Amino acid sequence: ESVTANIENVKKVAHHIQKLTSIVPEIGIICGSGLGKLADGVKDKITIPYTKIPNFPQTSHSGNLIFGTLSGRKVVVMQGRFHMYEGYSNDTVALPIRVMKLLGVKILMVSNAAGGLNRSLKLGDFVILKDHIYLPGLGLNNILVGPNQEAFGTRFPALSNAYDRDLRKLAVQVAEENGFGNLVHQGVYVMNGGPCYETPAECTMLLNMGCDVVGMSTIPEVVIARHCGIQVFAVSLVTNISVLDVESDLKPNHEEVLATGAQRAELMQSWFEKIIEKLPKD
Amino acid sequence: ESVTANIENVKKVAHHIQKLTSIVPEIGIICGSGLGKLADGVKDKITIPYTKIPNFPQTSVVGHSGNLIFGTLSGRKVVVMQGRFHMYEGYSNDTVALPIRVMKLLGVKILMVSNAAGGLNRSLKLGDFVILKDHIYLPGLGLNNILVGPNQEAFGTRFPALSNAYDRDLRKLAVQVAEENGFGNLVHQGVYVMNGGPCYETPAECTMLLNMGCDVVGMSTIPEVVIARHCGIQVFAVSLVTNISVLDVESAQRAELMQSWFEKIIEKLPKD
Amino acid sequence: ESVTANIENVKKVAHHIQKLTSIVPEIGIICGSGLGKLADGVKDKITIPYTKIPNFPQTSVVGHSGNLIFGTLSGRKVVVMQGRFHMYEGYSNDTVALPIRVMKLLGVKILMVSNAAGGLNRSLKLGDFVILKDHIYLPGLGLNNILVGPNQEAFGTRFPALSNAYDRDLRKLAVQVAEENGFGNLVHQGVYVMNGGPCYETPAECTMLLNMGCDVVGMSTIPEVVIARHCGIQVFAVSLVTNISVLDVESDLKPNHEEVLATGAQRAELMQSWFEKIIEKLPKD
Repeated sequence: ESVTANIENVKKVAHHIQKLTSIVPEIGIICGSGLGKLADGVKDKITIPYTKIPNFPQTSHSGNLIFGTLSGRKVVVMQGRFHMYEGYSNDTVALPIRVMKLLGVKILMVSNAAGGLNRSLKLGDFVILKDHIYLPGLGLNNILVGPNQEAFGTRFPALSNAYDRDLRKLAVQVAEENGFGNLVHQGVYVMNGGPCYETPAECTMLLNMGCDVVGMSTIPEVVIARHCGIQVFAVSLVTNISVLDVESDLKPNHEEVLATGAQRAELMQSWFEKIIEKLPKD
Repeated sequence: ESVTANIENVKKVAHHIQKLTSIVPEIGIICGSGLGKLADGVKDKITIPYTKIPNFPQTSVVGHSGNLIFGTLSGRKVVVMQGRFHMYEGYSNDTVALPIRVMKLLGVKILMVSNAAGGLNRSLKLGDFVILKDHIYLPGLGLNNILVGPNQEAFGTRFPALSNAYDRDLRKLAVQVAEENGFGNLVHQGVYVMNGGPCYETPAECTMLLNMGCDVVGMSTIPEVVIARHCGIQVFAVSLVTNISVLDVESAQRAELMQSWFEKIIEKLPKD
Repeated sequence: ESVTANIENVKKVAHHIQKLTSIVPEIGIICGSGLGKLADGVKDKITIPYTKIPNFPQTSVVGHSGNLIFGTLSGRKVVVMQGRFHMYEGYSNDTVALPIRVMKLLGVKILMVSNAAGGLNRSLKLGDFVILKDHIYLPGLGLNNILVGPNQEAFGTRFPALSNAYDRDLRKLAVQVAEENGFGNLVHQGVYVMNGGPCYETPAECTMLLNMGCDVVGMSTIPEVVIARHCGIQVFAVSLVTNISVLDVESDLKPNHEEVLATGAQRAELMQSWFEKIIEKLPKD
């Protein structure tokens, strides 16, 4: 039912947005866990409901595309994201990222909620993604399956420096200088399609594969971003500590997941704002 | 593919079955290996073909139609699925989920499932019973989880935990019954990994799966278990080792016993 | 999903091909990486564009349709697929399966396949030939096995075993031919793992796959092999190591498809020679 994320359709969506706003964003932000309040901090802003943009995908009140300034820099913010466990298509998830590219986005910043596999992690820690394992992608559910859209990128994109090392370095430096570097780690994120939380046996396997955190999002958007030459910064908020033991009473509870996210939200938002402030300006 | 497994479609299918039978089942049973057994011993049985229920999914020909048998086993009301829906056959998520959600509406509190599996754990022999204490849902991790799509909130939550998925008290009781009846030497516990199939696993795949922490591998069960736990049905599951896996490229009978095991477990189950 | 690879449709395609050629192929060959020139050197060749065969699947290289090539190679009757069907392009299971099932009805007894792969095994070098002795079908272990759906009983059984999928006698012959002709040092045997693709593998993914016991990684071949084994065609498959997998993110080395193509172009002469000399010594005839 969704529109193909080709150059024709993506240009149509982008042109419609360009009539509603003159703001040319250079940073795109996808609000996951810990970024529920990010839209508040955006100054001189214009909120465009997804329902008001023809052929743009719809998610829930409607999601919004928010243009404005954050730490003196032009941004576009997705409030409302598209998870594959909801039944959305590859084209649906890809289109907004490709729209970002045509609008002028050079850097994508994204947060998500994740289970902490690594035993040294604490609840509410930040794990900057330095790499990923795209289990769906290895198993023939990669977002790029189908004809390649050459206007955007190449058939066989490499993912060697997917999580830009310079952005990771800066994020770590900002954290350390503002007194919460002890909460910040870097690690490998593995995608579980979802929507089930991971069993103890699954978590144990994933930890032994060299995974630090597990979640149900983000990798698809990262692949599309890298495919079209957008630099990527991504960070997992550890919203549950994974249970590896089948005889343990401990278990992931979604309300506790949301509570951890909201508790850390002011800090995560402050962190993002202070990273954007320090980004090189040309 | 078929009808959506939402609260209205599942309500309609359950309501028709309740006109064809007065038995309110407390235990659901899916026969994977011991099909010819277990469905015989049910006292006062009521064989209800899948074709006699509209919107209930139908097996693909083969000269053997599926049946939903109601009755009593060891002093308890039960409903037995004779004819499963496997993902390798091409059935949709809703098709596999619907029967389990019908069981919930019919009154089922415990689902007992058996299947055929390849042994990965090196201590296993052919004919061994392996009670599942956990699983690895490879298709689920790779974006083919049965719950993908809009959540039916009337059955369960968006993000179900799979803690104590294989109820530890039911496993404890199943072990007690086996050892009390002489065949405790056959019974193991372990992790079941789902291979979507329908190919049997290569030696290299078997080696990888073994090293992932998996004891047995098969092509069914996990999807139903996930739907069962989503809607709050307790699960007991057992694999019969029907093939021992070869690990390197260089290198029926238990139907009556597993039937007896299941009958005697139900005997000792606590009743509300 | 296109036309079903059932007995009726497959027969219709096979009969259309048999009107265009009098060559009854004994050996099928899918030209992957390194086999561009092998197709070129088929003797007395009849070339049939895929466009000219009703209900045969369509694939192009920037507009130019692939070809089915009939002829001989070292005196043995062959059918060569010049142009193949990768699942990352969005082709259905039936589309990938149909050509192989057509080969079965045409008379094919052995399928030979090459491909491009990343070298996970740390002893491998760029340009090495890795004969497949086993595989790990990650899409298959998920719910994307090429045989998912109603089984076409005409071609094979519901649950095919893959125990000797990569025929051990064909592997032994291939090694012997390499040894006797002075390039045995380039020839290895290993486990191939399918990444659905089309993204190259991340460092973390490669590390995981290596620790699973995988020697090379690629985005093709296993679906065809499964269909071949399902209908009883013996299989010989070889990966050309076209990239060395990077296992650490802290490294500027990356997989680029141009150098992958350069490795295939440079080893094509030797791989062609290898396949011709294997075919010369195959059993039955």
